[PDB]
Amino acid sequence: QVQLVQSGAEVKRPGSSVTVSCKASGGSFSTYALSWVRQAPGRGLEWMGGVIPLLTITNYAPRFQGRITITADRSTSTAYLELNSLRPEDTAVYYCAREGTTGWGWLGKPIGAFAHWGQGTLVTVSSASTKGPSVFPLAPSSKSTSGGTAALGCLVKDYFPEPVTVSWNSGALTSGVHTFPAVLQSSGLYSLSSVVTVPSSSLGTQTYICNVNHKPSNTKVDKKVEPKSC
Amino acid sequence: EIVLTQSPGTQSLSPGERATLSCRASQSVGNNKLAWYQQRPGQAPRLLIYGASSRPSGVADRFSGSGSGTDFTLTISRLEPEDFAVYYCQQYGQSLSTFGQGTKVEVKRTVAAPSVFIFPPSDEQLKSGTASVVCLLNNFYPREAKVQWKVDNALQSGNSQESVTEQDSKDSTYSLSSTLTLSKADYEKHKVYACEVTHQGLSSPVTKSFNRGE
Repeated sequence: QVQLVQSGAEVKRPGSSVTVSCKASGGSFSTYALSWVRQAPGRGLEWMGGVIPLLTITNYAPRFQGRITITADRSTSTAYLELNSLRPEDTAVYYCAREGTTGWGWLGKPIGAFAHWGQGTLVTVSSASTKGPSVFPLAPSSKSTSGGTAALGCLVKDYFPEPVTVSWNSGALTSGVHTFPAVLQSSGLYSLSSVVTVPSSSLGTQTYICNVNHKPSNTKVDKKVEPKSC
Repeated sequence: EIVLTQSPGTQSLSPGERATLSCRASQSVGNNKLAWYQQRPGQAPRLLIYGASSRPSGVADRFSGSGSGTDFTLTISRLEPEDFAVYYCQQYGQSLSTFGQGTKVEVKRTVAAPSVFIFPPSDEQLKSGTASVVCLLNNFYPREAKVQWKVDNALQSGNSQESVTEQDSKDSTYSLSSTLTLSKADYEKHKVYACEVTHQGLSSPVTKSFNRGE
């Protein structure tokens, strides 16, 4: 089986250039078309270009024509995507895809369609600096319906870049947990909310701690959420 | 440049039903080189159908493709729970390849009203000069919901951002979070903070509010 392994996430500033690699393992490298597809957050798929390594023939999409460079290195069975003059709208997950085949080796028969995909590579382009989030408590209402259901959570604010993972009580609390997708604020910093609904009867006895993890900034924050002492 | 248009944007069906997705091409797709892809959240796209009708090994038999020229169709004979995702069509008959804008297949369930909650900014955050007010719309269907912020009974606009969760795998509902952001200065300039929620499961708009400092 064909395996495509891409390079790790990248954080770049506007005007710079990034190079994403796609190392192929399994099957045949030289005779099959290797394409690059990107996907902006919450958006659709977008074909950027492709290459057949052995033919050294590259085809680019008109939108990227001039700032994009796709190469295939038969010596390492590795394809490369180079995207220059980066702008904030170049922020996306960049996928490497290879056409599928019926059979093995060079005398394999190509189907054209992308049957093999890499894990993807997040490229974030911004003027912002890497920053861990501030974690503020979304305290349970003092007007919580006695006997019914209460909502609480943590506000994971002002971090860069994506992603952030949030858990509750070190993974012990999973029912009723909603970690929302992050929004990109006008300040260039990301922000998301993680909430959980619990019985109102538990509010004064049970401890609720949200576990916020921001690997890009090596930040790990544990915030305790309790009712406010009004 | 061949433009693919998928339809509908969202397809709301119950499990076990037959889903039919449409891909319309602006011009004829040479040699029927049309492909269908499935993509789940946090995962790379997966090839379902190639050559308009051919299906790779390992792909379920309920997926079938048909059509030619400019009208193609992806057919899921019976919708399994794992089939509810996003589907893309792709033409690769030219050197210049393009995708469709995609079609989301969501689970259709009974209409559910959103449980609304409002959160004042914490004292810790105010200590940093900014104020974020969070309105939570919990577990509702359908996805379409409207959130309006009211500061001293004045409709706000351009100072709030919202995000929606993926459809829940258990109850098939959605959840929305609206965040109103102000400076501590502009936050202390007013007293009443309210979030007004309009939905379909609601006969009348629901308003959750608080007064600053109470």
